[PDB]
Amino acid sequence: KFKNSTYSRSSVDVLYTFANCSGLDLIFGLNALLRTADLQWNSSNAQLLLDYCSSKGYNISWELGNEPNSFLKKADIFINGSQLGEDFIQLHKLLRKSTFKNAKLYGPDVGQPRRKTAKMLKSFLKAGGEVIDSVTWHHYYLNGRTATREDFLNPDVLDIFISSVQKVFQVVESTRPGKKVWLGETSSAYGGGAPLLSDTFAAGFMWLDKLGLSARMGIEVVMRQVFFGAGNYHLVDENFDPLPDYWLSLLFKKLVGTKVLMASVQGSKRRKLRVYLHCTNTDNPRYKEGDLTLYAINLHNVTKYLRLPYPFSNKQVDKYLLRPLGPHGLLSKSVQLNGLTLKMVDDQTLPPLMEKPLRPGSSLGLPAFSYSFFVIRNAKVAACI
Amino acid sequence: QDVVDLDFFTQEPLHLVSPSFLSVTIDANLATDPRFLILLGSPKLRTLARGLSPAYLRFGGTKTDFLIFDPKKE
Ligand SMILES: *[C@@H]1[C@H](O)[C@@H](O)[C@H](O[C@H]2O[C@H](COS(=O)(=O)O)[C@@H](O)[C@H](O)[C@H]2NC(C)=O)[C@@H](C(=O)O)[C@H]1O
Ligand SMILES: *[C@@H]1O[C@H](CO[C@@H]2O[C@@H](C)[C@@H](O)[C@@H](O)[C@@H]2O)[C@@H](O)[C@H](O)[C@H]1NC(C)=O
Ligand SMILES: *[C@@H]1O[C@H](CO)[C@@H](O)[C@H](O)[C@H]1NC(C)=O
Ligand SMILES: *[C@@H]1O[C@H](CO)[C@@H](O)[C@H](O)[C@H]1NC(C)=O
Ligand SMILES: *[C@@H]1O[C@H](CO)[C@@H](O)[C@H](O)[C@H]1NC(C)=O
Ligand SMILES: [Cl-]
Repeated sequence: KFKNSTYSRSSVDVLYTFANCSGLDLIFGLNALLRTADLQWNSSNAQLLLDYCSSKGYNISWELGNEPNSFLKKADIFINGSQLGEDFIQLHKLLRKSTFKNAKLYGPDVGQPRRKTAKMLKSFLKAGGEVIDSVTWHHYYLNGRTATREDFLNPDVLDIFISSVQKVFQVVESTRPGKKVWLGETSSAYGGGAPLLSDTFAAGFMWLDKLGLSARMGIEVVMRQVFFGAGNYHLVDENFDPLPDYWLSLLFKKLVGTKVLMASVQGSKRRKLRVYLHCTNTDNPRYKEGDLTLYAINLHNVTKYLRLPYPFSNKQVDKYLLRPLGPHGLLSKSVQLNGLTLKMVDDQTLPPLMEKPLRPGSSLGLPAFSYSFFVIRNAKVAACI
Repeated sequence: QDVVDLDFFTQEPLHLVSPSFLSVTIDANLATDPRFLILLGSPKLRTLARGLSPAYLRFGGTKTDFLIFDPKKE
């Protein structure tokens, strides 16, 4: 049911200007269904775009195709992973002959690793893995059409992501050991998201858990479907107003560093209380080398009280607890940080994200169905340099 | 009693994520919206986008494989 559309130099410039002015690094997906007689990739349209982008001095990274595992369903064309690998080798040759000869190339943007997708990924990495800078794959927990509120709160649903990640690394370790692995498109639910769920506070359990697990398990980059657009998994709605996952994303960015550590809860029950630990983001002007950022999800229906281990038990902790603004509870599209509603100051001005210092040596309170960050000040962790 | 003890591993980094670890998409299909220029030119939207820098912006989606560059189109 999908039809070809054209796009203009204008559309390219709109896209590039938006990325450049926002401090984002653009990755442009090229059309992989442009084929020759013998089902080789026909690169002639890509050549026109590479030439235009070159002429404008655009610093752009490239992909080729989206979920090639479903090409037969979408376009009645089957491309096997071997051929797709060869297609990527042809794109790599074009990039090498372009003005940006060191441009990065990512792919193949396969869906999650069902048997047929795992096979396509393996044959793609055998054939084409030498020319890609990172392996991209996609993940969704649920079908947006059928997802329920209980699904969004169910640790058995959250835990399925662990097996997807293990299956992708099994394929990569067998073919291109040590190649970086990226989530190239990911959200709560596919088909544009779960109405009244994917755009709410309740979406944040899946998003924060995905980020925690991705970092813990060796995924280097997670690309959230979608910043803005059709489908209520957007971070920003049709009025350009931020939803709870935008605020969660911003707080994650301000507090959580690049060095991943590990946290776990003593006792046999690790399902409903979910904990993650990184070095604190060093760019945060409040904090200093050696500080830790803990983040936690409470899917229990009662408050839990977390005790930090020696030698962190008596440190100053800053709390950053997210709760919904009423009256719609977890189905709210508004969130409070430490009891203050998060809202733009104006169209040009994000608000401060204000910490709540806890009394040194107090347990960390995490209300039912909430998530929070906790910065451990003067943690002096050598690993965090 | 609802109290829970945490264990921390702090010896060394287990992994290093990109500074751009939390990245975002714009779906290829948005380029088929007549208002694409108005939407991505929105100062309010750009303020929110700048808030998540540094990040990758993946321009891609199902429509990736149904889009053709036409250098003559206005
Ligand atoms: C990832 C795909 O790459 C992505 O395009 C897709 O999201 C888009 O397509 C969805 C399916 O539409 S249709 O029924 O095939 O016509 C659509 O429901 C979404 O609205 C659309 N998203 C945007 C932001 O334009 C997602 C998905 O949500 O299914 C993944 O398949
Ligand atoms: C609340 O949740 C119960 C199961 O969770 C367990 O019991 C509660 C009190 C907490 O101690 C939690 O840490 C435990 O894991 C359910 O059996 C019970 O029905 C729930 N109550 C209601 C009315 O929703
Ligand atoms: C899209 O166009 C290409 C070449 O111009 C063609 O091979 C293909 O059949 C078209 N696809 C659809 C769905 O019309
Ligand atoms: C690739 O596509 C272009 C434009 O659609 C066509 O004219 C060209 O000859 C094609 N190349 C092959 C080898 O099919
Ligand atoms: C993959 O596809 C090509 C045709 O596009 C074919 O020649 C080749 O044998 C196929 N490879 C396998 C492993 O079937
Ligand atoms: Cl295959």
